[PDB]
Amino acid sequence: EVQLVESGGGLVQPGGSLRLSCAASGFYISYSSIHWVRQAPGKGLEWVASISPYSGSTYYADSVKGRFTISADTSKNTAYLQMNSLRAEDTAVYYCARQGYRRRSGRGFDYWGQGTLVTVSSASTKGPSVFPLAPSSKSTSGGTAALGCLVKDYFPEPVTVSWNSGALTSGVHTFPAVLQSSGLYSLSSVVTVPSSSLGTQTYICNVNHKPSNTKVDKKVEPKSC
Amino acid sequence: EVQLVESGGGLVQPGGSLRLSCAASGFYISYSSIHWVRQAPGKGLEWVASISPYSGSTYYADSVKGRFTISADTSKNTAYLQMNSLRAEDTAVYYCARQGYRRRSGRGFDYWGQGTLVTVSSASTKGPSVFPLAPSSKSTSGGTAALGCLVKDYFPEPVTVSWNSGALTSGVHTFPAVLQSSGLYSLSSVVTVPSSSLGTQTYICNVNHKPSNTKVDKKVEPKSC
Amino acid sequence: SDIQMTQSPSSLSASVGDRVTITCRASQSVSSAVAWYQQKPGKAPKLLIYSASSLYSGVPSRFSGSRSGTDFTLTISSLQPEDFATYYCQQSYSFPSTFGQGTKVEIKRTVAAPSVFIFPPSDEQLKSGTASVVCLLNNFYPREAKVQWKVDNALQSGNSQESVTEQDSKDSTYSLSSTLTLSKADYEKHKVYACEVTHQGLSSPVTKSFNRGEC
Amino acid sequence: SDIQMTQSPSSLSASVGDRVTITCRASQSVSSAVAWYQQKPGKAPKLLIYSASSLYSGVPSRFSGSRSGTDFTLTISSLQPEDFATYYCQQSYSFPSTFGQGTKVEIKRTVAAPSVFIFPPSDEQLKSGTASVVCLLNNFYPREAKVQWKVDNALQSGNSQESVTEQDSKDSTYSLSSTLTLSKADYEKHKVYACEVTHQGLSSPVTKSFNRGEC
RNA sequence: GGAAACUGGGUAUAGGUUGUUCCCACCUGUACCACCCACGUGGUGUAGUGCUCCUGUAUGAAACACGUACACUUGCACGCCAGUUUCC
RNA sequence: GGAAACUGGGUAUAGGUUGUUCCCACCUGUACCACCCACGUGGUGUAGUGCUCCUGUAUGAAACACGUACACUUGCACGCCAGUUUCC
Repeated sequence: EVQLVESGGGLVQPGGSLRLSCAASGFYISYSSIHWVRQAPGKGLEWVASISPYSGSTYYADSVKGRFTISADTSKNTAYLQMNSLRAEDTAVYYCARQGYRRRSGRGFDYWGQGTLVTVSSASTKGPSVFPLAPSSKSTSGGTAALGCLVKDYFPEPVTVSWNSGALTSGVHTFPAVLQSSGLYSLSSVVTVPSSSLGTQTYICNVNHKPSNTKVDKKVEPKSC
Repeated sequence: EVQLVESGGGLVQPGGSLRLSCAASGFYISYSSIHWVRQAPGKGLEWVASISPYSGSTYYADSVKGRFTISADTSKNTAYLQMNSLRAEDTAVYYCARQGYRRRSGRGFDYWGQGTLVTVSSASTKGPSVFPLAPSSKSTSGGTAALGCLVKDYFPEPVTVSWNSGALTSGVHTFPAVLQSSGLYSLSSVVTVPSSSLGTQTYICNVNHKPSNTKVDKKVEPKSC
Repeated sequence: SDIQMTQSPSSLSASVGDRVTITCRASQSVSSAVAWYQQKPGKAPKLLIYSASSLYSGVPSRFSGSRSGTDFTLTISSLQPEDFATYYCQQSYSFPSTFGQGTKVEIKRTVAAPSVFIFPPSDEQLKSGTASVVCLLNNFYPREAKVQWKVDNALQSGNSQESVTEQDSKDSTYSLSSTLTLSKADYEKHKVYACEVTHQGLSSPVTKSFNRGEC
Repeated sequence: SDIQMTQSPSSLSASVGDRVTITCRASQSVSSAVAWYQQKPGKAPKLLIYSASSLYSGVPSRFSGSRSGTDFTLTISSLQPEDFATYYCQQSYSFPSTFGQGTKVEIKRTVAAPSVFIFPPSDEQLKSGTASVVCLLNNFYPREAKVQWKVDNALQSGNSQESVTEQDSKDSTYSLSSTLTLSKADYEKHKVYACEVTHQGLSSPVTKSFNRGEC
C-alpha cells in the first residue's frame, strides 16, 4: 500500500546531469519529510539530501552541496533530485526514503524505494554476449549435474538472469559481476539439475540487460558428438 | 475527550460487599483491557484485577483471589468490580485504568480515573466535633502567633477545612488526618498570623464533613484566663 | 512466583535543573514490559514511559527510561518544578502485574529550624471528658524531626500521634502536628505538659510547655 | 562539525541462537535520535529501531536497541538464519544525517564441502577468438577455498578471476566461480585443462578436468 | 530406447547372493557411522504438490483465546530422482 | 469611621528624624549576606490580575518555518500584606 519508486537513474558522462524522481503511493508526500540516500557499490549508506513538510526546507550532505537540488511536487506526489556537475564519486544506488510519522516512529526512515542505479563514467554502453556453460561432457556426477550461462563483456551494470522464463528457480546461483581488465563486466549464472532431466527438460536462460535493451534467450544442452 | 469515571465507592462494613463501576467516555471498552488498581492511604499502587478484550479473560491479584470479580458491559461502555468479604485491609482509593493501544503505548495504562474511596470499617458515620486551638494567652512560640481548629472524632474520610470562608490561605496548614484507636479520624488545621492582628481580627475555621452534611464554623480567640 | 519490582531509592531530594535517575529491579525476567508513572498527591497516576524506554505521547523529552537486563531506570535529565512527585515502575510481562514501592522526589533546600507551638486542651473539649494537647512544629526542613511528650517529666509512650504536611510548594518546608490524648480524669493528675523537639536545625533540643490551669 | 557514527565490529560471524551486539558511538551528543536498519544484499534497508530503543512495528522482538550516553547497541538476542544482513545505525539529531559504516553479519555453520564442476569454452565463444574456462564450487562452508588452474600441470597465474555468492541466508552456504581467460590461440596450444580445489571440507584436493577437443 | 512392477542414508564387514562363478546387482544381518525429530525399542532418496502434525515470529483496537500472514517440525499421499526387476 | 500621600530582602554598623525612652513608625549612607534575573556600576514585602518581555515544553500528518495550548523570566500598573504620615 505505501511505497516509493525511484526512476531516472542510468549512465552519465562526468560533468553531466540527471534528474531522479521518486513517485509515492499510498500516502501524500507533503505530510512527510523525504530523503535521498545513496550507496556506492560495495560501501555503506550515505545521506544526500532531504526536504521538510509544510515549509519546504531542504538540507544537503556536505559532498553534494551546490550541485544536487532536492525538491518536491506535492501535486504529483513525487520528489526529485536534480544532480548537476556529476562527478566520478557520485556513482551509487540512489534511494528515496520516507521519514515516518513523528508520533509513530520518531525520525526513522520507515519506507524506502528499491533504488535506482546512477553510473558516472565516460565509458560506453555495451550489451552482453551469452554463452552456454554446457552440462558435463562425461556426465560428471551420477547425481545432479550443473549447467549455466556465461554472460560476458557488458557495461554498465546491471544484468538479470532468469531460467525457463522464471519457471526454474531452485538451485540457481547468479554470481556477482566481475570487472575485467578490459573495463567490461562479466558474470555467469549456474543451476544444478537431476542428470536424468537432461534430454527430458529444456533449459533456457533469459538474459536481460536494460542499459542497452538487450534480451537474449539461450537454450543450453550437452554438446553433440 | 477520553476519560473514565469510577463510582460506587463508600463505607462498607467488614465482611461486606460492594460493586464499583467504571464508566468510559471517548472510546469503547471492548477494544481495550481494563484494570483496577488501588492505593491504601499513604501507600503505593497495588494492582487488583484486569479483563481482556475479545476474550473476556480475567486476572486477579492473589490478595483478592476468591473475593473480587471484574467484569465488563460493553453496551454501556462500563466496567465493574464486584468486591466480597471486605476487610479493613481493602480500604483504599480504587482506580480503573485503560491499557492503551498496543501499537501506541505498549502495555502502559494510558488513562486513569480520579478514583473512588472505599472505607472498610465497623465504625458508624459521624460528623466531627471541632475545637479551637487558641493562640497562647502568654506565648505559643512568639513573633507572629499560631491558632487553629482541632477536627476530632469524625468518620468516614474526608473532611474539608477552610479559614474565614476561604479568604485567608497564606500560612494555613491542614494536616493529614490520623486514624485513632476509636476508629474515628482526627486532624488539625492551623494558621500563623501577625501577633498584632490578634487584637483586631477574628479567625473562624469552616469544617465541612460531606458524608454527614455537617458544616461547623469555629471562631478562635486568645483565651482570657 | 510473582515478579517483584524493587525500586530505589524510596525518596530522594533534589533541586531544580538536577538530573535524577530512579532504578527498579525485576525479580525475574520481564523483558521490556515496564512502564513508569508520575503521581501527585490527590491525583491519579500519569503514564510516562512504556516498553521500558519509549516516551509516551505528550510527555516532555526530559523524561527517559532505559533497560539493562532486569534493571530499569527512569531518568529526568533536568528537573522542573512540576516534576516533584512520586514515581512508580510496573511490570506487565505476566500477570499478576506488579508495581514498585514508589520513589518520592522532593525539593532540596537550606536547613530551617522548626518553630514550636504548644496548645492546651480547650474548655469545650474538656466538657466532653477528653483532653487533647497539640504541639505544632512549623515550616522546618529537613522533614526528620522527633517529638516526645513529657508530662511532669515522664516520657509518654503510645498515647500521641503525629501528622506531617506535604512539602510546601513555595518555600519547600514541612509542618508537623503532634496530639497527646488523655481522659480529662487522667489529665487532671499532672501539672506540667511539655513538648520536646529535636531537629537538626536546633543546636540543642527545644522545649515548649504549659501548666494546667495557669495558661 | 558533522556528527560521526563509529560502528564496530565492521563485520562479525556467529551461529544460530547466539546473542550478537553491534555498537555504534556518536562523536558528540545526538540525545536519542538513533535508528537501526537491516539491509539485505541487493535490497533496500528496513527500519528496525527508532529513537534508539523503540521497536518498529512488525520487527521481531529478538531485536532491541539500547542507549547509554553517546553509545548505541543493537542486540539480537537469539540469532535466526534470516538475520544475515548488513546493519546500519543512523543519527537524526541534526543535519547532515549520518550513517555508520555498517556491520555485516554472517551465520556460522557446520563445515560443508564444495562440489566442483568444470565447464569448457563453448564453440560459439571460440568463434570470436576467446576462451573462458569456468570452475564452479557449489554450496560450501566456510568461505575460504583455494582454486588453482593447471594447464597441462603448469600452475596458471594472473589470468583468472573469482566471484562468490552472498551467504545463503537459508543454509548459510557459499558458491564460487573461477573463470580462466585465454586467447583462442593460447587455448589451442594445450590439451589438459584442470581445476584444483582445496577446501577444509575436503580430506584432499579435488580436481576436475577435461581435454580440449575431446567429446 | 519404450511400458509396467518392486525398493530407497551411508560405511564397513560376516556375508549371502540373478543360481551362477564369485557374487555386478540383488539382499540382509551385524557392527558402525552420520543427518533429523516431538529423542525412542525412533526415523532415513527428495528444496515439487495437497493434507497433517509440532512449535515459533508478526499482526488484526488483540499479553490468554480467536483470526490472518509467515516460518518451523511430525507424518501420509502424489510427484520427481536414484536404483532394481521385468518385458518389449 | 472616612480621605489622602508615601514607603517596602534580611543582618550589622554610622547617621538622620521621632517623641523623648533610647529606641521607636521608620528612613538614608556603608559593609556583610541571601534570593532573582535577560547577570549589571543590576534588581529585592507579595503563590492574586492585566499588559509586557525572555526562553522553554507539548502538540498540529510538523527536527526548520508556521499554528495552537501550556509553562518561564523581565519590566510596569492595579490589587493584597505590612507599616507610617496627614487630614476630616
